[PDB]
Amino acid sequence: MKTLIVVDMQNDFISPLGSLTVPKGEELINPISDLMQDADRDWHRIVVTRDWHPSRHISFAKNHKDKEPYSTYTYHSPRPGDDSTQEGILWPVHCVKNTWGSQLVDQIMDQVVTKHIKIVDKGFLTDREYYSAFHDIWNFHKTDMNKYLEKHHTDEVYIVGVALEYCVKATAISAAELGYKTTVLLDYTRPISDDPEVINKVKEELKAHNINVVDK
Ligand SMILES: [Zn+2]
Repeated sequence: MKTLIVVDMQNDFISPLGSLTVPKGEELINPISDLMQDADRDWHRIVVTRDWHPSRHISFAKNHKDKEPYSTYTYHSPRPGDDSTQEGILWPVHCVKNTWGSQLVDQIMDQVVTKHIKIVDKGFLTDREYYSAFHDIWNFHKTDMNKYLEKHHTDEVYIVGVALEYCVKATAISAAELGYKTTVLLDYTRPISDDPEVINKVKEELKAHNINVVDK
């Protein structure tokens, strides 16, 4: 069956007042809301995701001495005895659990609450970044997503939301890797970077993993 995953439509990413506003982010709210309600699409399930950080999260520059927001940082595997590392970005503080910032934008919060839509929180563990809604950047800790998708007989997955080049792409990749037939409806996403070339880079990576990208 088809499932629709709506990635991080949250205040801190969508509101101008948010701490990590995606450019033209507000343009997504109504179209995504329509998408969520559209009979023709035959969504068997819809899942929405939230970045859900503790305030002391490792991914915020505020939590590293002598490092400012948007700097490059080297994460170290939290697995004891694992010494591999990954390059990261330290961000402004965003999506702290139970703060305006981390709420789904109202138009979507209202849809979730009135239609009882599954929420998946990612980014919860203090000690690691997660871009994908499926699992952390190490693929150590998994979320709920896959078991939920399976319970509801998902064979294909449609992904929308923000940010295109971080959580949208990472979520799409996980899904393809787990064997779902995966789609990104590009018209319903936006990048954090408002460099036009970014949409091509992601577009090409997506296709390399047999994720298929369409506009609408
Ligand atoms: Zn985050």
